[PDB]
Amino acid sequence: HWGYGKHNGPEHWHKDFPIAKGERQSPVDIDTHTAKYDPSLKPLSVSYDQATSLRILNNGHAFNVEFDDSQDKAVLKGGPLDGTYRLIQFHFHWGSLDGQGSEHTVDKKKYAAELHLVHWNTKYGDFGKAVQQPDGLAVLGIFLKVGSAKPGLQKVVDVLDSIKTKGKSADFTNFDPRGLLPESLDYWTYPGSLTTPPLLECVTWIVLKEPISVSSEQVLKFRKLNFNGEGEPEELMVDNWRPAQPLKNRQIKASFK
Ligand SMILES: NS(=O)(=O)c1ccc(-c2ccccc2)cc1
Ligand SMILES: [Zn+2]
Repeated sequence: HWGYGKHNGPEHWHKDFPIAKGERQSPVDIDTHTAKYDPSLKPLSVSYDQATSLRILNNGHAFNVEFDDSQDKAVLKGGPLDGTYRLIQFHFHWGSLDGQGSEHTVDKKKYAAELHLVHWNTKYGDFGKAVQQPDGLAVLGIFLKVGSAKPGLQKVVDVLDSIKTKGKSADFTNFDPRGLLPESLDYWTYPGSLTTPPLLECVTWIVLKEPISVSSEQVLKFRKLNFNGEGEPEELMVDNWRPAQPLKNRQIKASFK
């Protein structure tokens, strides 16, 4: 089964998932001098005031904070998007060292981690149908650098002890994802894919220019998670990121000068 190790990592995924070598794979390097300002791009609309978090799950490749997406409660709209996308979950990718961990890079710079807020297009009815569509998902990507602590992240950090191993979950209600956003919503956008198998080419990527800061202690606690299940040999959940993929016939657009 796929993973991030030497024998099952990103370089192997194409054997089970041939779309890994496709025409709109993610992540990519964001070349800031080649991205073009697009004045027709609208401001992002992040409406999270009514978000309803439910659960946090260690799925063996990251941890997901899951939301109630059975109504329009937490939605992303505007920017490059047509229509309404519902928040279903967020998760992170991170490194074994502060110098790596993000999936997207900015002028080849790697950040310590990257947050993905995953939304699906409500015109397709459910997430499973949405991932089968070229405009099925909108993922909001936010970089993390190590410095000052992010207060709104601490409730996530503090529950990780209870979901140490693959397949463990914990109640996680009343978490407000607005505490994870930077001040500015300036962004780059391009058409891409899920960054884990099945690597479906169904995502409008919206990557914020401004990173959030998290403390060394906060990201340290990410690195105490396990890829393995309970009672299996311990393998730390670190470096669960896919490296940058070829941009091919795509243009990255910027919302800002
Ligand atoms: N890292 S990501 O691009 O935001 C991503 C989100 C959901 C999924 C996923 C996992 C299982 C089934 C369908 C989609 C994969 C990747
Ligand atoms: Zn992700």
